[PDB]
Amino acid sequence: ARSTNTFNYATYHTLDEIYDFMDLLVAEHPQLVSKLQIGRSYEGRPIYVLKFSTGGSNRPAIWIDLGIHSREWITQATGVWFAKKFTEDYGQDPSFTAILDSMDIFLEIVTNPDGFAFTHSQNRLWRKTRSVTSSSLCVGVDANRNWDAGFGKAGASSSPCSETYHGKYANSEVEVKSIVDFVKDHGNFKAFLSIHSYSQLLLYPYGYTTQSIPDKTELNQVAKSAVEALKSLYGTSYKYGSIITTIYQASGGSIDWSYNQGIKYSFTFELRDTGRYGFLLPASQIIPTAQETWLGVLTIMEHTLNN
Ligand SMILES: O=C(NO)N[C@H](Cc1ccccc1)C(=O)O
Ligand SMILES: [Zn+2]
Repeated sequence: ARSTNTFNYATYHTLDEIYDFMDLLVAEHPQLVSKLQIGRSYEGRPIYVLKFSTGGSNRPAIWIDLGIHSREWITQATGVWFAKKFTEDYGQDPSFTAILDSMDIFLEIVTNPDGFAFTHSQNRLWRKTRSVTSSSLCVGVDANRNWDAGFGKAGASSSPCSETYHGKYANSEVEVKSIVDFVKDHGNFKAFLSIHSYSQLLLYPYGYTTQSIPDKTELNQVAKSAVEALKSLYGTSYKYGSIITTIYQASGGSIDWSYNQGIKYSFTFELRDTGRYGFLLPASQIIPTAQETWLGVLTIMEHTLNN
């Protein structure tokens, strides 16, 4: 691919192809997109975040991370499509244009690069990071159980070999701490969205406690509107609700942390499908998934802008 216009959005890519894609996009829209490095992975790979902005200084921002669980390939594929979509819709779509004229968007397409490379090289179903534990032969931590929100509590495992191992201590994984520091230093984030797969669900806090959030009524209606918008394209059916009541108890989650930091609009998406293909979703469903997911995400962005 020599231009983001010749890039194949209908197929799965490697880490190098996604990283090259980032530089092409920045070179093509220098006035709108910029690439930031917020840290390095355990194995030394750079951790990139794309910033979409039309100016200003520390404007209210929207955070979107995809691929924290490496085997969920549909998310990184959706992230690349999203990045391109932002550059094409600005100045064409009234709604999105108004959003970008007042807010900045931070997009992290590959949140767990070490795991992503491993899924391409050794094990397609690997989900954790690749950090080495002092006294154990098992590798990795579940990056979505390593956050400082009910850390170490029921809903995660203390065994290094577990698929849901929470780690030695909150923020022990550099891939997580890098996001924590960035968001805290910025201090003006209004929405925080984490993209996962699969099961077709839209969730809001909390996952580690049965306690209801003070903003339940509002987020519940925002979530309802988002799924209605998402379903309008191809009829894909989504369920919504808090993490603990919709799935089960889970500790150390990212949106539980972001919400406790004051970021009101914290949501987690679980994309296609409902089990037919699971994590191995066919390449031919990449674009349809991205297109419908976009409508749901845009709906939450619109709400964030007016409140
Ligand atoms: O199967 C998946 N894919 O994300 N996630 C499950 C359920 C989940 C989703 C979102 C938040 C907390 C818990 C898991 O144990 O990680
Ligand atoms: Zn996941």
